[PDB]
Amino acid sequence: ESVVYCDVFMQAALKEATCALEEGEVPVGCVLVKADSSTAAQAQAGDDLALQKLIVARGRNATNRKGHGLAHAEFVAVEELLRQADLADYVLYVVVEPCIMCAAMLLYNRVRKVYFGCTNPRFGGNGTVLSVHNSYKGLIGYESCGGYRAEEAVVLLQQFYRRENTNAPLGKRKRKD
Amino acid sequence: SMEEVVVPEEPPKLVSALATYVQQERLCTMFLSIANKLLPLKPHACHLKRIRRSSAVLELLLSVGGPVDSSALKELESAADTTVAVHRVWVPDRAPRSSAEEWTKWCQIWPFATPKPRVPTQLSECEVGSIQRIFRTVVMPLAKRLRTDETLGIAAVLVDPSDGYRVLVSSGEEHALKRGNSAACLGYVSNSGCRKSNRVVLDHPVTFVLKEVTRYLANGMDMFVSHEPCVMCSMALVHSRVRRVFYCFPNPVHGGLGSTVSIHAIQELNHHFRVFRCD
RNA sequence: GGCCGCUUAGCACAGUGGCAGUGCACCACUCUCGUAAAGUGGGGGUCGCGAGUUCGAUUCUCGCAGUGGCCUC
Ligand SMILES: [Zn+2]
Ligand SMILES: [Zn+2]
Repeated sequence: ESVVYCDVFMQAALKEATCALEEGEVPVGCVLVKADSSTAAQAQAGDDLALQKLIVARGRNATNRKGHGLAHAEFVAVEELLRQADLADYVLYVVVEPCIMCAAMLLYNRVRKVYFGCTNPRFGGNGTVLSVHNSYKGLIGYESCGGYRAEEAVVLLQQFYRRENTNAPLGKRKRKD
Repeated sequence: SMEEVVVPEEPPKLVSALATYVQQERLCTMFLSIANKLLPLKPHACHLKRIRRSSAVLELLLSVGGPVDSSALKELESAADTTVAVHRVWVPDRAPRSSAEEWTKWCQIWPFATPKPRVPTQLSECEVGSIQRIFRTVVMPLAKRLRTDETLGIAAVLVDPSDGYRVLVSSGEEHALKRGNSAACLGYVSNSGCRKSNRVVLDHPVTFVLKEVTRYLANGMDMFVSHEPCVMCSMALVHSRVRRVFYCFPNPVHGGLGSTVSIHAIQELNHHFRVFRCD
């Protein structure tokens, strides 16, 4: 066996950003699927109920309501995975490339592989700056592929600032037309 | 003893260039426009100033990073109505942006078009004493009581400078990292990949603190932090803004302020912040 | 009283006989982890002030107005 991208998992990941977009949180969604479930046999879209029930943990960018400015999607679902119960060998599929924070946390937990659809230059852990295989020990590392469904991953994120903020200082907020 | 942490850089070198001598001012005033029209400065060669006076007398530089153009020099001679002699000079190939002392260090040969770099404030005399008091009061005593052999020994504190450097929140015993676990120990202690991880660690003693002040994001506070934050706590300090970071004993195995990569200096990131060592 | 320095846009500070500048900013604009950030461009000035010198003075020359350091009372 091995791990390959499965379409329905990324569909769930991207449809897990629209719900957070309606809430008004930044549209970044992560889906932790079972380690031995990303196998080619599950590549097809068949058995949608079974495929979306094999999903182990899902998270969104819960920073707006929480108040913790340091809690992206990756840091939430792992908590959910911890709450439902380990060395996080489960594969993680996210819509935007993990930030340096998430790329460090996943390194510390020995993640088997972390796929992402879009690359965010301002805060990118596997893009501009590379924590994919940076740590040198003595054998601690993970991998990450280029991008899948990037167009949706950027449309949802652009639809965020087109609508304005709410909590903001009257002087510091932007009254864009 | 505060040692400011700055991105290392190499001293500039010199590449050949061609100059000349100018006697009268009006000819040079016309020559400025003539050279601007004929030989505009290259983008890599725009970091210099054409105006120059000889040490002994005015001598003017003409061509940067290479020989003069034949037609351009002939037109310059025609404008001067006299022959133009060329003496070789040298011009810098590396542009400094952080040190005023380094900026002046090569000013003897030639000035820089980019002005004196904005010198960061060199703290103050009393704030050093405040830092010493906080070290002898809070962070260092925790690193004393936090570690028996079992807990790691890292403590971080969110100090507020406006109120006389008072501790807003301090990480305690129930926040630190176990030695046996290897998930938390990759960043701070060496060879943590040898042992398996019993648990999953999501928060280090620098992220527990930053999530207890929400009661914007810690913008404008300060963080005394004993051992130097890892790469995760670097984004803790960069998404949740922080004015200054004071690490005492650096982490060679992995660290976002020291060994691995100086996160605070990364250009694409929004919030650039300063880091001071304090041993 | 004396002596030394200093005055430049809303602000903070360069700079020099011939173009009047640079950081913060009243503001505007562009984007992929709120766009409450960061990059980017525009406008903003009696260079105490007067007299003199110079084809030409913020600069040079003198005086005067102001502040600051030391000294004298
Ligand atoms: Zn992240
Ligand atoms: Zn850390």
